Amino acid sequence: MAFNDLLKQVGGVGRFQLIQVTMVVAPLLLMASHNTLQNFTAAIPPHHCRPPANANLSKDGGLEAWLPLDKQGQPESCLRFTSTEPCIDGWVYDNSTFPSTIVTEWNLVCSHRAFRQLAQSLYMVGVLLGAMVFGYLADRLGRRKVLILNYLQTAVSGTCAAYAPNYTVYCVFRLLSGMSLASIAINCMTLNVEWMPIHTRAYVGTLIGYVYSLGQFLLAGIAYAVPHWRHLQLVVSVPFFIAFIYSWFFIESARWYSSSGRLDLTLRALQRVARINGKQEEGAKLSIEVLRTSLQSAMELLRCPTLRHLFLCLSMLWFATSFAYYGLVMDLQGFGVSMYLIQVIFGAVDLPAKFVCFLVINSMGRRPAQMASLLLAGICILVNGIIPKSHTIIRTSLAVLGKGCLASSFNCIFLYTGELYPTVIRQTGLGMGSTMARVGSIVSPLVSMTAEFYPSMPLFIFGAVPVVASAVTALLPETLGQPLPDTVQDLKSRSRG
Amino acid sequence: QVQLVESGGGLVQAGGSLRLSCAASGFPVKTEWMEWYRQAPGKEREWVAAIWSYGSGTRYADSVKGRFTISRDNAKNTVYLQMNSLKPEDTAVYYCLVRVGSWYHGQGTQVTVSA
Repeated sequence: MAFNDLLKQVGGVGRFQLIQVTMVVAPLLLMASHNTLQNFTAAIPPHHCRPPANANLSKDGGLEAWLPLDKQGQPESCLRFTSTEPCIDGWVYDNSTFPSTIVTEWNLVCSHRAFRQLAQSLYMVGVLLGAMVFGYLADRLGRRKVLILNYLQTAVSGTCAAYAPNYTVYCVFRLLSGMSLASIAINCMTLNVEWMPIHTRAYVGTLIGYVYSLGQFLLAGIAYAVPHWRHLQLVVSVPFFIAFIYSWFFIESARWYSSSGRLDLTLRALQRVARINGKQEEGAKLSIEVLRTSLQSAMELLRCPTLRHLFLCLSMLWFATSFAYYGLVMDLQGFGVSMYLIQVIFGAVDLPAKFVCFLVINSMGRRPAQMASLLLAGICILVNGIIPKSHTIIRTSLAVLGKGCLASSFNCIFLYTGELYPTVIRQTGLGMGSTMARVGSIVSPLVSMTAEFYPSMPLFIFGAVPVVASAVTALLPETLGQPLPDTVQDLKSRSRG
Repeated sequence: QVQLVESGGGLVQAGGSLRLSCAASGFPVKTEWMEWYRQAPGKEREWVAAIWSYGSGTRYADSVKGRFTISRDNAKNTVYLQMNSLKPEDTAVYYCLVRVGSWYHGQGTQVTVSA
């Protein structure tokens, strides 16, 4: 007695749905790669002041005479002797490990040390904006035109950021990339959910998680293959161009067409789907009259007191989770092991952690699992930041445990926030939680900016925020009974019980 | 300002013992980088001794480890660089540095090993 009856009537296990959901989720690999790319495209190689050409190195017999040394045994990274004067003839970098990065082209080093993190924060600002406004633009325009526009915008922005004359062009194009990437990330999942029936709901989500992890693998693969940043960004962004090229083959979700007030387009889409699925005979009985007889908010979020407290606590949870996850993910230059190996190890640990938390929530509970993920993650980040830089293998194991914990916390918080809010405002709650996570990813590089006051203080903050979040997460009750609250009044009545 | 008048130079036999001092004023000797550099005649600047504030860390160079040691005196506000087991190639002028970012290169003391 709804569109679902037609969906089973049209299909559900056909070739079209499966091919469309393996063909629209393929670019999520590059979604994850683009999200994390600042690790490989903006790595900081060792550097020092360049001695002026006035002095002759032939009679110097070495470069120690024009370069002070730090406690680590390397030349100073920001300063130069007078015969002391700051780098005024630029810097000198090495090509042993990183042939080129942004901090090599535009010398984003001491007295400009904060600008790489500022570019990352601007990219996350783009993410937040391209979620917040493009959700409304998609609700007003569609879910296929928006997707093709996102593909084109992300490909163009990626290429144009790969060829950036200066730093400001890079920051602006990173903002546009964040716009498009957030829009595609939040639109592909909803299009897949709308088109596919109820049976494979959250099965699509498991597929999305698997694709994200495979993209984490693929980023390290490309980074090993292509180390040059101007080529790495191009290689990671080019397939989005062919994505925009072939994404005209998508079929708009019939649910949105029905919600737009017209059913002729819904009927046409359903007949086309039946045609490709091969069962045209069953879909032939469909008609306009058949469709008609079957297809039949932050204001209140911030007004109601119990809703206010629920939203505040869930907001803090999303904030802390995304904050810590990105602070840990985008800081692996100083982890001893090579970047590619630690990247593939992070991608590897992504899966067993998700399996473990799913088993625990289906066996023990959801709130205890989220607590044990967040607190363990914060403890791991703290003990990672307090351990001296000399240790490498233990630090890397600690970091991979932390990322496993963050992924488990991400899954737990998404499931709990999905099954916690009342059905009246559940979608708005999920959207605002995602917005909170995106502004957390906004603020995390801003916190990492403060490495100048203390080298290990960014890790201190990244680990301290989740601990206080888990400490203040007290009003949220267990949801193992599966009540599925409907209205605010029902939420209040079950709150006491 | 900060003055780093240094004395202790002279003629010492090879392998002899000497305690040169680098007097400081206007700031405690446990706050900044009392480094040391030397110019051998015809050679370039070389790093020999270095300390950091509060004296919990101290690093030397390849030709300096295990043979020479650096000392401090907070009460006298002076840093001392004792010299033992000298070699004929150690003749130089030792420069006292207030900080890694200090333009106050010391006037230097001439140390001779002779025979």
